[PDB]
Amino acid sequence: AKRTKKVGITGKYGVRYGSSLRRQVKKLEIQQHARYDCSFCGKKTVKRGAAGIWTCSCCKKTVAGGAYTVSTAAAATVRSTIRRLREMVEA
Amino acid sequence: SQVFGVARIYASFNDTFVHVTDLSGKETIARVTGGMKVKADRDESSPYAAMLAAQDVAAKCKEVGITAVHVKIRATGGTRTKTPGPGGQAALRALARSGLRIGRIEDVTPVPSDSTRKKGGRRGRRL
Amino acid sequence: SGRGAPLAKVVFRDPYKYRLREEIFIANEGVHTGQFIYAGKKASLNVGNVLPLGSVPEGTIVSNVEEKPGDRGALARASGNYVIIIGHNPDENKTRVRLPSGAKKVISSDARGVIGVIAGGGRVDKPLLKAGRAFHKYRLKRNSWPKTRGVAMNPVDHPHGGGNHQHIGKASTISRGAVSGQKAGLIAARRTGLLRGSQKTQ
Amino acid sequence: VVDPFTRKEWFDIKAPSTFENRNVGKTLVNKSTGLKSASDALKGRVVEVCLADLQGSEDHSFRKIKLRVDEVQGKNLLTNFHGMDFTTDKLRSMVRKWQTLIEANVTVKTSDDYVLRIFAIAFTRKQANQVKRHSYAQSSHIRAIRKVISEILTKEVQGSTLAQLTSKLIPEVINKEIENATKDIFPLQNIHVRKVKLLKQPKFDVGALMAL
Amino acid sequence: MRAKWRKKRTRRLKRKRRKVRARSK
Amino acid sequence: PKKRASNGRNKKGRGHVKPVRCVNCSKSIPKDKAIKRMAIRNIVEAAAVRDLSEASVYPEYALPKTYNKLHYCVSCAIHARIVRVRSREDRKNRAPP
Amino acid sequence: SINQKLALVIKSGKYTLGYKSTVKSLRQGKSKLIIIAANTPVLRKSELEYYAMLSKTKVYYFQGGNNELGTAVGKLFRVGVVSILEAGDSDILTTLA
RNA sequence: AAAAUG
RNA sequence: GGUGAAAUUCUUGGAUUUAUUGAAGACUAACUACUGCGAAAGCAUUUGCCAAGGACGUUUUCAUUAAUCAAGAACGAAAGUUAGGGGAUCGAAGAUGAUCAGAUACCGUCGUAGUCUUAACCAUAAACUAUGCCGACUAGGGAUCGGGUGGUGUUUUUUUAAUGACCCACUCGGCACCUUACGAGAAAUCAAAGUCUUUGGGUUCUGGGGGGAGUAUGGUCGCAAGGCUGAAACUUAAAGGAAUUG
Ligand SMILES: [K+]
Ligand SMILES: [K+]
Ligand SMILES: [K+]
Ligand SMILES: [K+]
Ligand SMILES: [Mg+2]
Ligand SMILES: [Mg+2]
Ligand SMILES: [Mg+2]
Ligand SMILES: [Mg+2]
Ligand SMILES: [Mg+2]
Ligand SMILES: [Mg+2]
Ligand SMILES: [Mg+2]
Ligand SMILES: [Mg+2]
Ligand SMILES: [Mg+2]
Ligand SMILES: [Mg+2]
Ligand SMILES: [Mg+2]
Ligand SMILES: [Mg+2]
Ligand SMILES: [Mg+2]
Ligand SMILES: [Mg+2]
Ligand SMILES: [Mg+2]
Ligand SMILES: [Mg+2]
Ligand SMILES: [Mg+2]
Ligand SMILES: [Mg+2]
Ligand SMILES: [Mg+2]
Ligand SMILES: [Mg+2]
Ligand SMILES: [Zn+2]
Ligand SMILES: [Zn+2]
Repeated sequence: AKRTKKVGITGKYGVRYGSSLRRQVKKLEIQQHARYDCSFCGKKTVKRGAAGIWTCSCCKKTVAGGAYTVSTAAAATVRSTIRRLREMVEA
Repeated sequence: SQVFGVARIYASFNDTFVHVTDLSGKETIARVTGGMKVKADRDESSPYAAMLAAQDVAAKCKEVGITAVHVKIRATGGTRTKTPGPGGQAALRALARSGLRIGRIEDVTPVPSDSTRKKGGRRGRRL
Repeated sequence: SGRGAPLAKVVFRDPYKYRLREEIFIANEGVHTGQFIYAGKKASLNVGNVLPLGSVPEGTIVSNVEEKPGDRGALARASGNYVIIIGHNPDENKTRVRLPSGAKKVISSDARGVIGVIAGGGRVDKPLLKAGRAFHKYRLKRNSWPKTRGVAMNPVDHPHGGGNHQHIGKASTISRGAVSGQKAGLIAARRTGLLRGSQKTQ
Repeated sequence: VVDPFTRKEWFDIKAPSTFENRNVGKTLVNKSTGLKSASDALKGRVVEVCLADLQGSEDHSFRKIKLRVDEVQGKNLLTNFHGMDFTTDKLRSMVRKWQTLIEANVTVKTSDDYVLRIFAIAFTRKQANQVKRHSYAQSSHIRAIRKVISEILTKEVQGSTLAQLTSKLIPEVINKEIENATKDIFPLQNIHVRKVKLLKQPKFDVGALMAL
Repeated sequence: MRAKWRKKRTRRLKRKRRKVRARSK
Repeated sequence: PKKRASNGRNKKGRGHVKPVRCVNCSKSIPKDKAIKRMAIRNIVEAAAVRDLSEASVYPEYALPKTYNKLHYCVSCAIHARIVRVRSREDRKNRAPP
Repeated sequence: SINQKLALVIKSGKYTLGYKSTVKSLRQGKSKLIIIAANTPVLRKSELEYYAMLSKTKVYYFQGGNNELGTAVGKLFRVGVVSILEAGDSDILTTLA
């Protein structure tokens, strides 16, 4: 049975700290506790260690990332523009 | 055989600038305006004020050594009117007959590629 | 501990002695273990590589940027932060860069930086939600928490102390020429109140 | 109580080594002083003069030419090509309703070092026997024409220096080459290289400048 | 009055009614 | 009732048309609805063509023209008489004068 | 495309899935072509390339990862490398390069 | 430019 | 500078104006149309990539798989909300100058939120063609967009031809238009709003005099603003539509 209507992971906090803060925390807690796809072994086995560290349980490869996501949108944009600048410089 | 400047008539509404410069435009010669020639605060853009300003500008240009002018006439442009004010043609005629020779008349009104949303609100000036 | 950004232990070979030298870089986002990091003038424009500022094109995103060449990294070191290469002046060789604070700085073109953005971004988007979490955050940084308000003190303890109501009493904007013991509040404030409009004037 | 024209001197603008006419006119500047050099006040001035005046022919009444002063050589300002632009009246006259306007622009480097942006324009036209009153292109014709013009401009630059590019622009041969390469797509009446914009200059090369 | 401003006045009055009903319990 | 058979605009098969600003008062009006007039006026008519020709350094100069597409809102066009109120039958006439 | 040929081979021909069976087929010389996923570890890819060089076996580099290669060969599990033993009635062995 | 009420 | 006229404002610390540059964000002029695409809202610089779509052509394929749809879903202008970024312009609020009898309005000068973007909410517009969708048939005509077919066709070169553009004829699909309406309608007008007292092709939704009132209450959705659903008491002989003459 669905145990909570909307709080989900933030049901641990009970009625404290305010609903808006609880939702803000819930989004990032789900993000940080989700399993992610490994770009090296292709499995959905990447989990966070401390903030910014994302380790695959399989293949034991760990990558630097966001505090609560494996890849921030800013880092993805940075990677894309670095690829663009590198390709332009080489050609 | 002539010494060429640039006329640079900025004929807005509410004013007319007759601003003769060198060929580069960095050095200016006898910038005169309609508000310099009238003292009524509403005839600053008038053809008579523009004619007086152009006559003074051409007199000082002939005293400096400028004999001919390439003409560049503009409206306010940007997003405001795009139509030359009532004084531009009068200033150009006064420059034409003040002894100055005329060359390469062009309209240099700044025209956007649909930039810089126009002032006034979506319902415009309601008079 | 005490750092939002994770660190990367990058092992290099000593060019002058047979041994390994471990270096502690600030991990850039995308850097992984087993990755080859290239550091030098001829290193390629790849994330995690250490390049001189002059060798990267306009718009490049770098991190751990040297203020002076050889200082081994001063700018854009906190998690999620980066420096933007916004121009070069090859004569009197210098690089114009945008710092995380929005300042524009001219740096020597020989100063090095790490390609990419510092890992651990988005950290401050999560509410701490708890005095306990703030406690554990500052337990590994310094004894700066919790903070008693100076207005809650006695006059002996703070310029804001005292009064039959808790109130500042005089303007909290304090001159830059004030002395120690006076610089409490908004030191050398150019303005006060809620920021409305656009910052970074010309 | 100054009359700043007593402290001013006149210089002659010698634009080309190639246009038709060395003399374009005069410009005045303050006399060189202790802490203010007239040669420094000059050497950055741009003069926009008509290609009709540069060539002696009124068939170049449009296509204003920008000339940037590079050196002051004994009361003579030697300039060089700085850009070309059509006149506003010519552009507005060319742009008409009931036809397709095709614009292309490329950023190309000349053979030696000059970075320029070339803006070419063209307009669709009716055939001699056409009954239809608008003669619009199908935007695939537009894409193909734009690609052809881009290739033409990028290969006409990158094979010549700035001087030879100016000498190619003056007779408008690029317009004819665009017409020849696009006539099998759409008739394309009013082909023009409407603008050349200088983006980045090489190292000075006073020797290269000294061709006039 | 104008229909739009009548609707706006009704919305303001509805907000007032909601506020007083909330203050009561 | 419906005054104009199609509408007081020209929009069928579109739904939305981007607006333009009136040259006179800057009111927002959809481009298909705005009254558009082209001005091809000579750079110098000014009762002055001969004066400028005499002052000109070039023989047969052929002074240029200013081209301006004016967009008027309905109220401004009617007030400035670019367009006039027509009879019920005359409204159904799209031929220019 | 490569996917239709691969599906035809799976449907009609003979194949082995996985690194160990691929290497065994290479060393017995009954592999006609090996398809290596884009995300295969570089050391394993190099070893497969060396085996295929020794056995004169063609190597095709699948643009997708192991998930994509498994999907292409029609399996619900990741496949890092495929080995074609017999093409069946499929032109994969000749419609390459 | 200003012009409300019956 | 601005206006009808002014003043607020800036200005010999050089304003406005001129030239050369740089930065920023927004926008995408002219071309631009009784033109195109999209379910609608909407969509207008180039190029690349990604999937998608209508129409046409088809002596391909399946064979009734379809039409419309309570409940249920997806999208849904602008404004507004939340949190970052950005914040050039314009600009609810606000401040000011004027006008005025008053003018916290129109007009002038600034200017916050907003305008832009990302991640989410909101779910409303005169969201309009105030015209549900599918199907059939009933006038005359010329244009135009996309595809196709044909020609003793015109022009372009590549060497035979050919596509490309154009012309002529036809055709399918589309945005529309003009004339007349046998027909319809209260009329305005309508090729559908026709094929309706000679009333039945299929189907969904909505209305039942004007107010009270989209109000109260309850429910539900929403962070909120609000959205959806939604009375009754009471009151009233008119309100309303189109057209005619003044
Ligand atoms: K004035
Ligand atoms: K405190
Ligand atoms: K105190
Ligand atoms: K703003
Ligand atoms: Mg009016
Ligand atoms: Mg009034
Ligand atoms: Mg605190
Ligand atoms: Mg105390
Ligand atoms: Mg004290
Ligand atoms: Mg004090
Ligand atoms: Mg006390
Ligand atoms: Mg009416
Ligand atoms: Mg609409
Ligand atoms: Mg009465
Ligand atoms: Mg004034
Ligand atoms: Mg079109
Ligand atoms: Mg455009
Ligand atoms: Mg429903
Ligand atoms: Mg919106
Ligand atoms: Mg303003
Ligand atoms: Mg509604
Ligand atoms: Mg409706
Ligand atoms: Mg009723
Ligand atoms: Mg009526
Ligand atoms: Zn892994
Ligand atoms: Zn208007």
